[PDB]
Amino acid sequence: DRSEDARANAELLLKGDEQTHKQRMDIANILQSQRQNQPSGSVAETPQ
Amino acid sequence: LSLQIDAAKVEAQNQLNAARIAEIFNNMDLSKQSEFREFLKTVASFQQ
Repeated sequence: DRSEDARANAELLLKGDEQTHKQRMDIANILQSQRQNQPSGSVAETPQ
Repeated sequence: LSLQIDAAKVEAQNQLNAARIAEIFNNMDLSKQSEFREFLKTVASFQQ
């Protein structure tokens, strides 16, 4: 149990590294589309 | 003569009892010693 629990600690740590990068990539594209929407919709109109 | 041979039989039983005590208690020490290996096996799993 404790051997597999030890392996599980490493997998939780790997998800910790992954979830940080997921927060960096997702937020970057939300903000990039948010700034570009306003000049685009100033030409005529567009939704985000 | 008859009292001497009766007391000799009783003395022989204390020798046979002493023979069992040395053997049986040795195995009883080893019973506890082998149990400590199982205790140490539990502690090593926790620290992992």
